[PDB]
Amino acid sequence: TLTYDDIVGTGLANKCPTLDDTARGAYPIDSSQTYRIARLCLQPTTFLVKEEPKNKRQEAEFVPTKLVTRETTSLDQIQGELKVNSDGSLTFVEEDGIDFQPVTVQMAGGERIPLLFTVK
Amino acid sequence: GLPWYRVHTVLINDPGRLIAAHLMHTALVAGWAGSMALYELATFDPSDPV
Ligand code: CLA
Ligand code: CLA
Ligand code: CLA
Ligand code: CLA
Ligand code: CLA
Ligand SMILES: CC1=C(/C=C/C(C)=C/C=C/C(C)=C/C=C/C=C(C)/C=C/C=C(C)/C=C/C2=C(C)CCCC2(C)C)C(C)(C)CCC1
Ligand SMILES: CC1=C(/C=C/C(C)=C/C=C/C(C)=C/C=C/C=C(C)/C=C/C=C(C)/C=C/C2=C(C)CCCC2(C)C)C(C)(C)CCC1
Ligand SMILES: [Ca+2]
Repeated sequence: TLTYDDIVGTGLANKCPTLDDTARGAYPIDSSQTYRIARLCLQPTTFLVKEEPKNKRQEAEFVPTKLVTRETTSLDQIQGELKVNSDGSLTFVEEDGIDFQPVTVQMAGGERIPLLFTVK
Repeated sequence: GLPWYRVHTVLINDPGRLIAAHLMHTALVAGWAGSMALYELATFDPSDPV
């Protein structure tokens, strides 16, 4: 573990935790014991912006973009119940947390594309 | 003295100022090139090469 001071200014704070190459096991679900997610976290790596095919509809694809803002992208502290379903499936239901971050990215032309990257 | 259309004859045998002259010329032609570019970059639309 590292203290606040051990992260400040490094950019590490905008990074969701990681598991080692080992941890590739499996977690059990009692299906008779409620479960929740104590901490969901999402860290962006790429932001692609589908381009408008001009008038000539020719099918459009997503294109990479430069992150004009900085390392403020990550969503963290997400939380909610991970209820087990009748059919034996699992559904997560978020309650609260830093569930959104305003991101701004530039493109080929120079156009800034602001979005509200979220999972509310 | 010299007619207007002859003012540049003042260099016919002054290798120094003749070089000074062609240097200024080259400067203008290089200058134009640089700035004519910027004009195109400020108005050219890359949105569609087709
Ligand atoms: C082998 C030696 C040599 C070399 C390499 C040159 C080279 C050049 N001479 Mg030149 N010259 C020489 C001997 C030489 N001369 C002799 C013995 C005489 C008789 C005295 C002349 C008389 C002469 C005249 C009368 C003229 C030239 C011009 C030119 C230039 C025409 C191209 C240009 O303008 O580029 C410009 C674009 C470039 C890409 C920039 C190149 C500049 C370089 C990189 C900087 C060099 C810095 C250095 C300290 C100064 C030396 C300059 C030159 C003497 C090498 C060119 C750089 C013409 C000129 O000066 O036009 C402006 C010109 O009118 N020369
Ligand atoms: C290779 C390029 C070149 C060069 C270096 C020269 C150089 C020279 N010419 Mg000349 N000349 C050229 C091409 C060139 N000429 C061409 C193509 C023509 C036919 C159109 C002439 C016709 C010509 C005549 C009829 C005479 C000269 C004369 C002279 C000498 C005196 C210049 C003078 O004082 O003008 C003075 C210049 C001004 C005060 C007036 C310029 C106004 C111009 C017309 C308006 C346009 C300006 C604009 C920026 C030009 C754009 C350049 C364009 C090519 C991109 C000088 C040695 C004179 C000489 O022999 O004296 C005894 C002379 O009588 N030239
Ligand atoms: C390649 C460009 C060039 C160069 C290197 C020279 C170089 C020279 N000229 Mg010259 N000249 C040029 C173009 C050029 N001229 C043009 C286009 C004209 C008018 C047609 C003249 C008219 C002229 C005269 C009448 C005389 C010279 C003379 C001379 C010599 C002495 C320097 C002098 O006092 O200049 C004089 C300075 C000027 C006339 C230059 C100013 C004019 C320009 C248009 C100003 C540009 C301002 C701005 C950047 C653009 C315009 C703004 C507009 C868009 C609103 C020198 C060798 C003298 C010489 O020794 O003769 C014996 C002389 O008497 N020139
Ligand atoms: C390799 C191509 C080339 C050549 C051969 C020349 C040659 C010449 N340039 Mg030039 N120039 C070039 C490319 C070239 N340029 C480029 C790419 C640029 C950047 C746009 C310039 C910009 C430039 C400037 C700013 C000036 C010159 C001038 C001159 C002349 C100086 C010698 C002289 O005193 O003539 C005496 C003058 C002539 C005999 C006039 C020639 C008539 C031309 C060919 C026709 C165009 C003018 C026309 C009659 C009227 C149109 C006017 C317009 C403004 C509406 C010479 C004829 C200078 C000038 O001419 O001032 C005296 C000058 O000021 N050039
Ligand atoms: C540092 C050196 C340098 C370099 C690398 C460039 C590079 C470039 N310039 Mg450039 N330029 C320079 C100096 C330089 N310039 C200087 C000093 C001037 C002022 C005179 C200019 C003025 C200039 C203009 C006005 C323009 C460029 C342009 C360009 C671009 C297009 C190149 C082109 O197609 O050329 C074309 C090359 C030729 C004209 C062919 C020359 C061959 C001649 C005809 C033969 C000469 C006779 C020869 C002596 C016979 C003996 C040969 C022997 C082997 C048999 C290119 C990026 C263009 C551009 O797109 O704008 C940015 C453009 O419009 N330049
Ligand atoms: C000094 C210096 C500098 C700066 C520089 C600069 C900024 C420059 C600019 C330059 C420029 C910016 C130039 C320009 C030029 C232009 C020109 C030279 C033009 C010309 C034109 C013409 C001549 C035209 C004509 C015509 C007309 C008008 C119409 C009819 C047709 C024709 C085409 C004929 C620096 C900082 C780098 C550093 C070092 C020092
Ligand atoms: C003072 C000083 C100095 C400096 C000096 C110098 C170096 C100057 C220069 C100057 C210069 C060098 C200037 C220039 C000018 C220019 C001009 C005046 C231009 C004009 C142009 C134009 C007008 C353009 C046009 C166009 C258009 C419109 C579009 C098309 C294209 C083109 C671009 C052509 C020093 C450093 C010593 C130090 C101290 C201070
Ligand atoms: Ca667009």
